[PDB]
Amino acid sequence: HHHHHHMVHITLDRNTANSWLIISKDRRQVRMGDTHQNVSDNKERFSNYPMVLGAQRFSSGKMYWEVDVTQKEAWDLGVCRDSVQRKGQFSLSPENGFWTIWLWQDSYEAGTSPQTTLHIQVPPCQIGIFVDYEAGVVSFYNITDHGSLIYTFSECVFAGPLRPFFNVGFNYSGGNAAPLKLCPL
Ligand SMILES: CC(=O)Nc1cc2c(cc1C)OCO2
Repeated sequence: HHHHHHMVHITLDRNTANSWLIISKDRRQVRMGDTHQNVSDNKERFSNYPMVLGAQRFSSGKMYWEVDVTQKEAWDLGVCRDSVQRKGQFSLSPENGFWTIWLWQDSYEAGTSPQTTLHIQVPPCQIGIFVDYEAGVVSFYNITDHGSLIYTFSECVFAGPLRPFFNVGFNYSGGNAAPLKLCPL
């Protein structure tokens, strides 16, 4: 791919974070804490899952960023509508305003309804995410494997401004403590 030149500097929005997340000073890394992180509740925070949004909102153009997933056992990545549900239980699907992929139990899947099996020969340590707003495209790239395509959502109906979307996952196993990190341009 030749999407690198639409690179955008993403930062995480503390106010949207689940109350157990720890966001670094530079707003470029996030991990699961072992307890509540001593913040007040607000209507933006994801209540049920270890999720956080990027601060940036996109309503036009082409955007590209990269995320480090080294040593994680579980995570979700992609984009979502600014108006997605924050409270209670929900699935990740385009009908609910999400365009995502994930790792779970040693398998990679795209967040379609129902979910789609991904075919990845080289487990990724860094994921590239490309959004073309006007074309209605969200694509995922395996940076560890020379940028190979992972998945393309096409005919997307965004229906609003988009935000970068992250889920660090639970750490029930003791093997999923590692952070998600936004990689340098
Ligand atoms: C209905 C359902 O299983 N939802 C869900 C469960 C999760 C999660 C994210 C989502 C969307 O992060 C870890 O546990």
